[PDB]
Order: sequence, then C-alpha cells, then structure tokens
Amino acid sequence: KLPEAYAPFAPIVDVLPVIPVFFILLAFVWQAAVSFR
Amino acid sequence: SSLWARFCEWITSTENRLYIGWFGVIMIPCLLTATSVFIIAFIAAPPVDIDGIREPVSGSLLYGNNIITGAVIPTSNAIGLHFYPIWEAASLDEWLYNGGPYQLIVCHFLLGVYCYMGREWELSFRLGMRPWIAVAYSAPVAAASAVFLVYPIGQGSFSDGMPLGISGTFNFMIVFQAEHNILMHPFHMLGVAGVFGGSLFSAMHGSLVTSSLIREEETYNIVAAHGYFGRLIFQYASFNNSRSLHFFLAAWPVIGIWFTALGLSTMAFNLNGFNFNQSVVDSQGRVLNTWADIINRANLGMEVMHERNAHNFPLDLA
Amino acid sequence: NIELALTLVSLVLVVSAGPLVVVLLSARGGNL
Amino acid sequence: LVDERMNGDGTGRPFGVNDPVLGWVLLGVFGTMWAIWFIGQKDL
Amino acid sequence: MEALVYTFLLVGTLGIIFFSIFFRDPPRMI
Amino acid sequence: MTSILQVALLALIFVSFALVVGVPVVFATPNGWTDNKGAVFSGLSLWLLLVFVVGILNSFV
Amino acid sequence: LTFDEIQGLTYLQVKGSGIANTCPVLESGTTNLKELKAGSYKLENFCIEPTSFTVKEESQFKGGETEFVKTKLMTRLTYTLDAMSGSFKVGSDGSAELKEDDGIDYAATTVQLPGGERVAFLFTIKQFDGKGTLDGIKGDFLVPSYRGSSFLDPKGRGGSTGYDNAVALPARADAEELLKENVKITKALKGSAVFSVAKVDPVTGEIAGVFESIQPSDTDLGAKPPKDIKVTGLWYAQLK
Amino acid sequence: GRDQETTGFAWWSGNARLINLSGKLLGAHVAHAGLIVFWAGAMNLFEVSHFVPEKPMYEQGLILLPHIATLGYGVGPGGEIIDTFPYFVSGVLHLISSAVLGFGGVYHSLIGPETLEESYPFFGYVWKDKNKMTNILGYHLIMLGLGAWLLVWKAMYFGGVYDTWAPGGGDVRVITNPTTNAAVIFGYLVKSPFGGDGWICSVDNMEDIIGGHIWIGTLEILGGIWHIYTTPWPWARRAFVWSGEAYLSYSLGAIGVMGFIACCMSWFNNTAYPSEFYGPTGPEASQSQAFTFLVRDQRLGANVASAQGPTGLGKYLMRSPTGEIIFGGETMRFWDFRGPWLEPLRGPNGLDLNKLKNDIQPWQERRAAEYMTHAPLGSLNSVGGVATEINAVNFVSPRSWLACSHFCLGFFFFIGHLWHAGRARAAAAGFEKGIDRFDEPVLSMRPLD
Amino acid sequence: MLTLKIFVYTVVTFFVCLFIFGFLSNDPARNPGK
Amino acid sequence: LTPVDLFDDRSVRDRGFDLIYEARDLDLPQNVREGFTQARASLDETKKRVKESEARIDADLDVFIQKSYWTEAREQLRRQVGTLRFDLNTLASTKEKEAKKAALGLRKEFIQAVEDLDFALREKDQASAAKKLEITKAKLDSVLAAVL
Ligand code: CLA
Ligand code: CLA
Ligand SMILES: CC1=C(/C=C/C(C)=C/C=C/C(C)=C/C=C/C=C(C)/C=C/C=C(C)/C=C/C2=C(C)CCCC2(C)C)C(C)(C)CCC1
Ligand SMILES: CC1=C(/C=C/C(C)=C/C=C/C(C)=C/C=C/C=C(C)/C=C/C=C(C)/C=C/C2=C(C)CCCC2(C)C)C(C)(C)CCC1
Ligand SMILES: CC1=C(/C=C/C(C)=C/C=C/C(C)=C/C=C/C=C(C)/C=C/C=C(C)/C=C/C2=C(C)CCCC2(C)C)C(C)(C)CCC1
Ligand SMILES: [Cl-]
Ligand SMILES: [Cl-]
Repeated sequence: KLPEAYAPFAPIVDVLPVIPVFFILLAFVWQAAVSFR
Repeated sequence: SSLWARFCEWITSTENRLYIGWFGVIMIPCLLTATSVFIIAFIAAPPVDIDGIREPVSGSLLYGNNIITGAVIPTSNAIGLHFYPIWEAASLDEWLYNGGPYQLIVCHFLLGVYCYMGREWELSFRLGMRPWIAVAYSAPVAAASAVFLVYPIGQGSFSDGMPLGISGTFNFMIVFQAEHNILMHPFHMLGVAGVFGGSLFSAMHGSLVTSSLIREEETYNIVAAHGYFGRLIFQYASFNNSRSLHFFLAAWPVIGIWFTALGLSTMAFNLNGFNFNQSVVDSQGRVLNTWADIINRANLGMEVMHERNAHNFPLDLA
Repeated sequence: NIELALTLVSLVLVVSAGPLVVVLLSARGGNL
Repeated sequence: LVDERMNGDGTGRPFGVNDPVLGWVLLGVFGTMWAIWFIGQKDL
Repeated sequence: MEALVYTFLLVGTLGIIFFSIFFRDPPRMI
Repeated sequence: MTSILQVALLALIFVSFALVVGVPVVFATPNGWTDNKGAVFSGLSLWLLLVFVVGILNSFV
Repeated sequence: LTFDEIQGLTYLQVKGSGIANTCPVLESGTTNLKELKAGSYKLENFCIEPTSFTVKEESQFKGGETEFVKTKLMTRLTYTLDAMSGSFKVGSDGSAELKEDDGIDYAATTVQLPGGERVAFLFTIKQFDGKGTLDGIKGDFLVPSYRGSSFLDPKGRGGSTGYDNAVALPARADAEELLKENVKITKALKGSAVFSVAKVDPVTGEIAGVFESIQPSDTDLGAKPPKDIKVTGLWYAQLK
Repeated sequence: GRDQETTGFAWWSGNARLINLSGKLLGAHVAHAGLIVFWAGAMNLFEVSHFVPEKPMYEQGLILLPHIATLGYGVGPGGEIIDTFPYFVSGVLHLISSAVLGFGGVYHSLIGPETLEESYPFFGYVWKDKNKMTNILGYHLIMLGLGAWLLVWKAMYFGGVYDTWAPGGGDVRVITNPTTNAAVIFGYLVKSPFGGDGWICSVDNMEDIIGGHIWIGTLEILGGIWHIYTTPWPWARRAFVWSGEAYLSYSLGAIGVMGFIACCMSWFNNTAYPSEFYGPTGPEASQSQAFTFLVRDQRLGANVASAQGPTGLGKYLMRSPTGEIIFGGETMRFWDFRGPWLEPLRGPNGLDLNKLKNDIQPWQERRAAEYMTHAPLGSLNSVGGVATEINAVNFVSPRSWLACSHFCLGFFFFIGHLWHAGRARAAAAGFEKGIDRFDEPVLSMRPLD
Repeated sequence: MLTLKIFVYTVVTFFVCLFIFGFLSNDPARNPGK
Repeated sequence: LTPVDLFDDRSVRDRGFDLIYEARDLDLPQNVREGFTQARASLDETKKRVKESEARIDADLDVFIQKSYWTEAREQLRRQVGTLRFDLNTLASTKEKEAKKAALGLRKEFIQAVEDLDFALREKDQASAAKKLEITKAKLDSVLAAVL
C-alpha cells in the first residue's frame, strides 16, 4: 500500500494508470474539432 | 561482364517463367528439401513414438493408414524442442523412429514460406508494383508459424506441433480446445469472423462485378454508367471508391487471420480463452449451469482421453 | 464508499481535462 | 555403450561445430563467396 | 494395393498441376 | 507533519491540473504564449517548488 | 571416466555428453580377486552398461536354427541400469553371492533387428540372486510386464483400466478377438543373468566385471509371444 | 496543424506529415517518451497501492514491482518483501519526470519551430545526410552503453541485484567477479536456439549477465564514437535505402525481434526473472508437480527408483535421451529445466536418488508445492487453472502476460517493418503511388508464356 | 554421419552466402525505372 | 474381487507429510505457506537448524574439495544451508540496538565468505576453496557466537 501520508490519495493513483489511453482518444477528438482537415 | 554480375542478373531476371530471386535462392532448395522428405515420409515412413512412451503410432500409406488417416507423426516428446539433425541420430532408422523427418520438414518449410513472402516483394519491386502483397501473405504464414513453431515452443515439445496430416490436424484442433478452450478465445472469434466474413464479401463482390461486367471497363463502370446503383440495399458511399472496397476486401480477412494466429500464440503461453465455469450462482450458493458449463463437460472428456498412457500425474501442467 | 466516490470524482475531472483544453482553444479561435 | 553417436545434441557448440573440419568449411565457403562478390562488385 | 491406388491419384493430381503451369495456354489475354 | 505533506501534495495536484489545461491553451493561443510565458513560468516555478516541499515533508514525516 | 572423474564434471558438462548413460570404469585396483576380503558388503553404486543387445532368431532357412542376430538400438541411449543398491558377499573360497535390492534396476529398450523389425524389451535384473563363484555368479531375475495393467491400447482395452471389448465392432465386440481383448495379461516372466568380477579395488572398495543375461521380450500384454534377448555388457559397483 | 490538401497524407496518416518537420517530430518523440515514463510511474504507484504483504507479487498480478525487486530493492532472504517504499520512490520519480518530458514535447509540438536545421544546425538533420544520421545514432548508442554500465555499477556497487541462485539461500548479492571471458560471454550468442542450448535465454548465472552487460555497454559506447566519427562506406550506401521510413523500418524489424526474444526470456529464464517474484516457469511448474508427488508417495512407502509406470518408462524417474536421470512422466520434455530448488538434489549424472531418498530439505518441498499450484496456466478472465476448471482461483502467471503481450507486440512491429521497408524501397524507386499508366514496365518486359 | 553434416553445413552456407552477397549486389538498383 | 488393502501411514504426517498441502493452502499467508512465520516463531527450532548448517559447513564440504567433487560441494552449500541466511537473520533480530546491529554485521561478513568459497568451487580451485572454507568456518563460528 502507499505510505500512510500518501494513503488518502489512493483513489487518484487508481485512475492515473488509465490516463495514457485517454491521450490517443484526445487525438481523435482534436481531429473531430479540426474536422479531419 | 563479371560472371558473378551475370549470375546476379539471371537471378533477378524477370524473363524467367517463375521469377527466381535472392529469397528464392534459399526458398527453392529449402521447399524442395521439405517436399521430397514429406512425400517419402507420407508413403514409407515407419511408426514414430510421438508421445515418447515407447508406443509408436503407425504412419505412411505403406504402413497401413490412408490419404485421410495418413500423416507425418510429430517429433517424439523425449526430444522436446531439442534439435534432432539426421547426423545427430546414430542410425537413419533411429531418426525415423524418434520422428526426425517432421522436424526437418517443418524447418525446411517455415524458412521456405518466409522466403516465399520475401520473393513476393522482390518481384513486386522488379515489376514496379506496390510492396504490400506479402503483408497479406504474412497472415497465412503467421498462422502456420504458430501451429508449427510458436505453440510447439510454448508447450515445450515439437510433439505438440500440428501433425502434417488430415486426421492429425483434427486431433491437434480437438486437444487444443480441450486444454485452451480456443472457441471461447476472443481472437479465435475474430478469426472465424474473418473467414466467415471474407467468404460473404467474396461472394458479394464476385456477384456484383459479374452481374456488372456481364456485358477493361472499371469493375462496376457498367452499372455506374447506367446509374441504377443498388443503394436500395447498398445505401452507402464508403466503398463507392473501388480502391476503398478492394482495400477492405484485403484488410477484413488478413487482419482477422492475424488475430487468430496471435490468439493461438497467446494460448501457446497458457493464456486460455474466457472461463465462465460455475459463474452463475443462486441465492444459497447452488451453481446454476450454463451453455459454458456444458462445453466444459465435453472439454473434460477430451482431456481425460488425450494421451491415455502419457500422464503419470493428475495436473496436465505440460 | 467515500474512497470510491472521490475516485469517480477524480476520474471525471481528469477525463474532462483533455476536452476542456480543446473546447476552450476552439472557442477562442486557438491553433487546433 | 551399444552404438556410436555425435553426442552433440543438448551441447551449446558454436554453429554446431563438433569437428574442426565443420568450422573450417563454413569459413572457407564464405570466404570464397565474399571474394567472388567483391571481385564481381567491389565493396569499398 | 490401395496404397498404390492412393499414390497414383496423388501423383496424377501433381502431374495435372505441372502441365497447368508449364504447358498452359499462352496468356495472350491480359 | 502528515497533514502538512498531504495539504502540500493536494496543492501540487491543483497547480498541476491548472498547468495541465492552462499550458496547452497558452501555447496554442494566438500571441498567448509570448505575452503569458512569464505567468506560465510563475505557475511552473510554484509547481516545481511544491514538488520539493512534498519531498522535504516526506523526510520529516 | 573413473567414478571420481565423473564426479569432477558438472551436470552441465555431463549434459549432452551421454557419459551419464555409461557405468564408471575401475581403472585402479587389481585384476586378482583373492585380495577381495571375505565377508558381506553393501553393493552401492552398482551400474550395468549393456555393451550389446542380441535377439535369438531362427536362421534364414524355415527350419534354420534360431541364433541370436545383431540389432540396431532405436531408443537414444536410456538403457544403462545404474544407482542400484544391493547385497554382495564373498567366502574364503570362490563362493560369491550378488543380490540386487533397489535402484534403477529396470530400463525399457526398443531395438530393431535385421529386416526392419523393432523388438521392444525391458532390460532389467530386478530381484537378481546370483550365487556362483567370484566369477560366473549365476542367478535369476524378475522380468515384469513391459506394459502395466493400467496401460491402455489404441482401442482403449486394458487390464485394471480398459474397455476389455472391441467397442469399435459392436457385433464382433466379443469373439476370437479375445486373445487381444479382455486379455491384457501383465504376468511377470523370469530371466537368467551371470556376473563375473574382472577386477577388485580393495583400497577404494570398488568392484567391476562383465555381465551376461538372456531375458524375454515384450509380449504385448500376451498379444504376441516373447522373444529371447541376450544382453552382454560391463558392470561396476562399490563394496561399501 | 496541417491538411491533406497540402501534404497528400490523410488524417489516418497525419503523423507521416511530420517526417520533414524536424522540430515537430522532436516534440512528437519527446511527448511519446513522456507517455512511456508516465505509465512506468503511474502503474508502479498503482501496483504499490494494490500490493498486499500476505501474498507473493505474482499472485497479486504485479509486473513492474518484480523488476525493482530483481534489482534488489525492498527484498530479503528467500525473496521475502521487507519494505515497498523503494517501489513508491520509483513511481513518484517516473511520474514527475514524465511531466518534464511532457512539457518539452508539447512545447516542441506547439511553440517550438516545425524545423530546427534553419536555427539549431546541430539538431537540424535531413534524412539521407548519412554523416548526420550516423552521428545521431552514435549519441544514442553511447547513452544505451551508459545505461548498461549503470546496471553493472548497481551489481558491483550501490548494493546488488537479487541472486535466486545465491549460496546458502537466495538473496541480493553484490557481483564481485563478473564474467569477462569473451568465449563465455559470446558463447550464448553462437548457441543454437533449440532445446538445451536455449541460445542467450540459457544464462543462469548473474556473473555472466553483469559481465555481458559490461561487454555490450563498452561496445555500444565505442560503436557510438565510431558512428560519430565515421560515415557509411560505399558498400553500405549501395546496399541500404537512405530515407526516414527506411530508417524506421530497420528499427521496427530489430525491435520486433527483440520483443520475441523478451517473450522467450520471460517464459524460460528464471535467473533474470526470479521465480520468487515472477512465479514459476512452465517447465518449473511441471518438474515441481513430479517432485511433489514423488516426495509424497516416497513418504507413504513407494520406491520411486524401481516404480515402473503404465508404459514401463518409470513412473517417477527415468533417463534423458542423452542419459541423464530425469523425472518421469510428460515432464520428460522439460528435463533441461534448472531451478535453485532442484539443483542441490542433482549431480554429475541427472538427479541423485540418494538426495531424493534422504537430504530432501523441507523448503525444496514447500517451494515445489507452491510453484505446482501457481503454474503459468490461466484464462483471459484471470480464472486460475490448467483448463476445464471452475471459477474459484483468480490468478494468471505474470510470465504468461509478459510472454503473450511482448510476442504480439513483436509480431505487429515485424509486420510494420514489412510495410515501412517495402514502402520505403518503392518510394525510392518512385512507384510507391502506383504505375505510370504510360511507362508500365510489364508492357516492355518479355511476353513470357 | 559427420560427412552428411559436413555436406549439409557446406550446402547451407553456400545458399546463405548467395542470398547475402546477392542483396549486397546493389539490389535497390533492380528497380524497373526511376 | 478383492478388498482394497489398507495401510496405517499415520506416521507420514509426523514426518512432514502435510508440508506440501500447507504450502499449497493459498488461504494461509505467504510467510505461513513458506514456513517463514513458523521458523521465526520457533526460536529453538531455528537455533537447532542453524547448528545443523554449521556442522555441514564445518564437519563436511572439505571432503568434496579434497576429492574435487565440486558439484557435491556447491550443492552442499544451499540445500539445508539454504535457510542458514534466513535463520541467522531471525536470531540476530532476537538481539536489540547495537547487539542486533553487531550481530547483523557478523552475519554479512559470513555471507560474503560463503559466496567467496562458492566462487572458488565454481572455478574448481581446490587451494582457494580449501583456504576459503576455513575463512567461512571462522565467519560462521563468529556469527554463531553472537546469534547463539
Ligand atoms: C503519441 C501521440 C501523438 C503525438 C505525440 C502527436 C503529435 C503531433 N501531431 Mg498527431 N495524431 C495522433 C497522435 C499523436 N500526435 C493520432 C493517433 C492521430 C490520428 C487521429 C493524429 C493525427 C494528426 C494529424 C492529422 C496532425 C497531427 C499533427 C501533430 C503535430 C502537431 C499537432 C497540431 O498541429 O496541433 C496540436 C493539437 C492541439 C493543440 C490539441 C491538443 C494537443 C495538446 C498539445 C495535447 C496536450 C495534452 C496534455 C494533457 C497537455 C499536458 C500539459 C502539461 C502542463 C501537463 C504534433 C507533433 C499535425 C501536424 O503537425 O501535421 C504536420 C497534424 O496535422 N496529428
Ligand atoms: C514507433 C513505431 C512507428 C512509428 C513511429 C510509425 C509511424 C507512422 N506510421 Mg506506422 N506502424 C507501426 C509502427 C510505427 N509507425 C507498426 C508496428 C505497424 C504494424 C501494425 C504499423 C503499421 C502502419 C500502417 C498500415 C501505416 C502506418 C503509417 C504510419 C505513418 C502515418 C502516421 C499516422 O498514421 O498518423 C496519425 C496516427 C494514427 C492515424 C494512428 C491512429 C491510432 C491507432 C490507429 C490506434 C491503435 C491503438 C492500438 C490498438 C493500441 C494498442 C497498441 C499495441 C499495444 C498493440 C507514420 C509516419 C501509415 C502510412 O501511410 O505510412 C507512411 C500507414 O498506412 N503504420
Ligand atoms: C498525472 C497527474 C495530473 C494530470 C492528469 C492528466 C494527464 C489529466 C488529463 C487527462 C486527459 C488527456 C484526458 C482526455 C481524455 C480524452 C477524452 C476524454 C476523449 C474522448 C473521446 C471520445 C470518447 C470520442 C472520440 C471520437 C471522436 C469525437 C472523433 C473520431 C474518433 C472517435 C469516434 C473515437 C493531475 C493534474 C491529476 C495531478 C495529479 C497527477
Ligand atoms: C502534442 C499533441 C498530442 C498529445 C501529446 C501528449 C502525449 C502530451 C502529454 C504530455 C504529458 C506527459 C503530460 C503529463 C503530465 C503529468 C504530470 C504533470 C504529473 C504530475 C504529478 C503530480 C502532480 C504528483 C502526484 C503524486 C506523487 C507522485 C506522490 C503520491 C501522490 C500523487 C500521486 C498525488 C496529441 C496526441 C493530442 C495530437 C495532437 C498534438
Ligand atoms: C547483456 C548480456 C549478454 C550479452 C548480450 C549481447 C552480446 C547481445 C548482442 C547482440 C547482437 C550482436 C546484436 C546485433 C545484431 C545485428 C545483426 C543481427 C545484423 C543484421 C544485418 C542486417 C539487418 C542486414 C541485412 C542485409 C544484407 C547483408 C544483404 C543486403 C541487404 C541488407 C543490408 C539489409 C549476455 C549474453 C551475457 C546475457 C546476459 C545479458
Ligand atoms: Cl490423443
Ligand atoms: Cl505427467
């Protein structure tokens, strides 16, 4: 488990690992706003 | 002119009835070697102890067997993944008894199919064609590699490799599901979709073009010229581009076969398909059986039977 | 369930960050 | 023992060379081929 | 002699493939 | 103290999220970086400073 | 390779060499056997390396006498009995008793005789009770069934575990096929072995010599008649 | 940004519009590095948070922590995890580092110049400029050499890597005599990939591992200096395609092979991948089962030495085709397996039934029993079990995950090599787009048949 | 059977050499046109 | 038709017959399954095992080195001596402050010696192994004096 001081921050660390997969999705979103020039 | 240069030309010569190439230089001999041994083995090869239990399974048309039953017995389990060159065998008879031909054929065959892929690109570059025909041929080659190399390696024996025969292929498929539940593997599902879909697309594309060119004109130029597009059931514009349609005609089947091949490779590392046995439970805990459980019942039967005398311990970790 | 609740709160804020940047940039005629 | 075998299987011999001849032939064949390639088309 | 019959069939099929590649009708058409 | 490190870590998280959205905006904003780069530097300096504080707090916690 | 020489080599150095399928050689010691003190000694590290496997076979002529014929081993090595412990004694006279107790006393071996016929046999001296002189210690040994009762045939019919009937042909499930179905006889047979001490190393308490044994071949659980297999080779043991 | 009308590449090939944009290309690569470092840090902290000291790491589906544990961090005698804070430090460091790389990439992708050659000549580079390309390779070659030497330093200094084969028990050991003999270091390279030889996967001693990294470290640094002060020779220029896609295809092909090798390493090697943290290997699990029953039956009163099986090839023990005494059963295929728990009972000739009869230590049993249960066999839904098993155990060997994932990665990257390489060669020729419709080569070729 | 090994080893080397040296023979110039 | 023969093997459980089953009980903590907790709990049992390892290191091993039985000597190390490191650690843990620290220091100096001797066996150097073994014996005796 995370140190006691960093324990209250467990929920955040549970969401961090999935952040990278969102970046590729954001790319397609940007192209959508760009209208896929 | 330097003779080596002269030779290099003849090798890259396009005037050859069958384009030879630097890849062919290695492909031709390897495949010729595998074909010769395969023909002699499928006809006169003596029995082989595939299970390494001193129980030799008969093979070749001479030793009984038949076109359907006949097959090239995989190498003995005793050898495992060890290299078994003819010269390593004390006598050619031992090489046949241990199941050496199978290893030799597979080795001289896989190299050939890989070189066949390279030869495809070689001619495409020589003719001035795009270089992705081989990528499509990579899908079948990948599948063959998994059944004749990746899986044998993952399991830890060439005996696990698919036998070079009709009945042997069926045996390999059955035991595989009994131990990996390939049917419940999402990748195998993609592969089945690829072949089932590929057949559907092939039948439709063939029918559309045939009905059109029924008469050099574009595959559908005729129907397009009439303008009576069947958008009634073909209400779409994604494949209006012939290049777009043909691309899909290649992507769908190839990508599917790639997944099924990778699926087989993953299962070769003991990554079996979804296991939902006893997943549905009632309030008090009684197990409510499902179709999955019924499939498991069959898998158990194949498991308890496969290698009747080749298991001295309960768990089949191997 | 407080941990799970604040976990979902974090997921919402983080996931909304990327679209937030785009929407804002698009709104102010940014270089997107 | 009852029979004679190379006894090379399982041994990690470089390029499966269990006899000096094997090693010499491999280098010799490559050297001749290199000479032909270099003479036919100089490398550098 | 069933094996002899089987070998004949296999050999015959291969022979057809042979002529189908080297003794095939010249592809005058594209 | 645990509270000091936790509070400081929370502050770093807030500053981080601000930069996560603010930096890309300023960078892609027409003439929004040449005039706001200094403000970005101020925010970036605070973020790195908070990182150091959290680390020091860890040793004293 | 003497026992100590083998001990010096690591498993990896021995792995792939094949020396593991070879009994240690008593290079030291004396050819004389008189020095061998009279008494009972633990037959530890008893190894039997078969030099040759001959199978008795009628001469070419239909009535040709059945003589042992040369054969070619099909099973890569894996035929040297080793790590066998037993009881060996010697009297003031030539009286010598060699009794095998446990260890790798058995070793399945499939050899091909001239004519492409593979004859499988379980090379073994289980329960050997030799009681001849220091040389020619004649004795008899057990020859357990090559296959166990559990062993199932291709048809699935077997001894303790098996169909016992030709399930394939329902109408002919039970008939003259009885010899092959519901038989699966696993009764053990007997074989004769003779051992002779070529040399004795009194200082190291190690003995080595030649062995000769004729044992029945596999009977396919009674499906086929057994065939005499004459196995001759060298034996090494440490009397400690 | 950019549009297809000005690049000829559609949105699905947008990153291909950055080939000649050195500045933007820098941002893209730098940013991607941020993503990699991010996951390394994020997942590590996630594992640390989801870690429990009552279970082995392999049972907890942890993949990153085993790596740090092998480096000899927060581990103790027997592989027991003493503390996890070192692992937390690694996650925090990587996570914060990823921020720096992320900012650099974003900057070099937005504010940064699309090209650098015009402003920063050193960074400025043009595909085909072999001299510059070789120099760039040199810089990175030196970097990798330094990284390998950092590992070598950790082995002989700043503590030591965990040695599963450590004398008197497995624990971290400071390598003091790393193998530098070229014959031993390069022997693995010329070893057959078949069974027994196991090519480089056979490495079982940390001394060779550290010594091998010493060799690769030096060669890479020297090679970098060479490529930094040398330009491709005529033979090379006449036998290679000089283009960005061609250079990428070369890397794709190489990294693809490396992926396959890594898969085999994780599935077969137990030294570089301690079974204590990564769990038992396929062969290890099989041998463990044979040992478990052999011990149990022997205690019940069975002579495993003279125990003929149904086939008659020995129920518990038998002889390898080579001659070495090996465990009986289908595990005969894994007779070449070597584990720190089985070596003590082995000897010059295969196993030593003497040790098997007496001297079998309790740990040798407990370890085998645990490995047998935690075999690599598993399902996609993580239902631990050989197969045809009920949904009761939730475990999939980390080795299985790494082996399957990296194999698939290697396969795709090899396909990428074929795609990029072929396109690069076609591009150079000029027929990448298609046939001229006026200079069709076939029309000028012999009518063949 | 070493003679068989020596022969195979030579045969293999020869074909492999042809492939390597063959591609070294300015293969990229085999393009139909440019 | 014969009744299945029955044998009184209740003594097997006494001779660690449930070791495998206990190690395979996932419900038990990993330390319990490995037996680490049990040993740490049984001080006398741990101390005994330590003395057994001492005998193997002292009144043994030298034999193989004399006859160049490297395989056996290297296997002599580990095996029963395999737990020695864990054993010495828990005994030192019994100590406190400086006592524990000093004991751990002796444990480390000994562990280093056993590795030096093992490397000598790896290089099959009898002379180095002989002298190295003597050094290892002294180191162990020092650690034993502190841990015991
Ligand atoms: C590793 C993933 C990755 C990366 C690093 C890049 C990087 C890049 N792409 Mg790209 N792209 C990707 C994936 C990726 N792409 C995918 C999957 C697709 C297919 C949909 C595309 C399709 C695509 C096209 C069609 C184009 C690019 C272009 C570009 C370049 C400039 C982008 C632009 O012009 O406007 C920038 C975009 C934005 C400003 C919108 C938001 C992007 C920001 C920078 C992301 C930051 C997120 C993060 C939370 C910020 C952290 C801040 C920090 C303080 C924490 C740039 C170097 C353009 C180009 O240069 O062509 C020559 C272009 O035309 N891409
Ligand atoms: C570091 C490796 C690498 C790099 C730098 C590139 C770079 C490039 N590739 Mg490429 N490729 C690679 C690996 C790589 N590739 C591999 C391994 C394969 C085999 C699958 C391919 C197959 C491939 C094809 C078929 C094509 C390219 C193309 C391109 C160019 C267009 C970029 C683009 O699509 O714009 C923007 C980025 C995108 C549109 C990507 C969209 C995001 C993808 C589709 C989602 C995939 C998510 C994935 C499932 C997550 C799991 C990944 C992994 C764990 C399995 C570009 C320069 C195109 C080209 O024309 O070449 C010049 C093209 O046709 N590549
Ligand atoms: C680490 C950390 C940080 C940071 C974080 C982050 C990084 C955030 C952001 C994140 C992100 C980055 C987000 C984003 C995501 C994405 C999204 C949200 C999208 C989605 C989309 C969809 C779902 C759809 C799509 C589509 C379209 C629209 C187009 C076409 C294609 C498709 C169909 C696909 C913080 C501050 C917390 C602090 C602490 C630490
Ligand atoms: C260019 C572009 C792109 C993108 C790119 C990218 C990918 C970017 C990224 C970048 C990045 C890469 C970012 C990141 C960030 C992160 C961060 C910033 C972090 C932070 C951290 C913190 C704040 C802290 C935390 C903590 C610790 C460590 C301790 C414990 C607790 C906690 C966890 C809380 C795209 C695709 C759209 C396309 C278009 C263009
Ligand atoms: C660390 C360590 C170590 C070491 C390792 C090593 C030493 C590695 C290296 C490896 C290597 C050594 C790599 C390299 C690679 C390279 C290659 C493999 C080559 C390739 C080539 C190419 C790719 C080319 C081709 C071609 C031809 C020739 C013809 C024309 C065309 C072209 C040019 C394309 C050891 C073992 C102790 C283990 C432990 C750890
Ligand atoms: Cl079967
Ligand atoms: Cl088994």
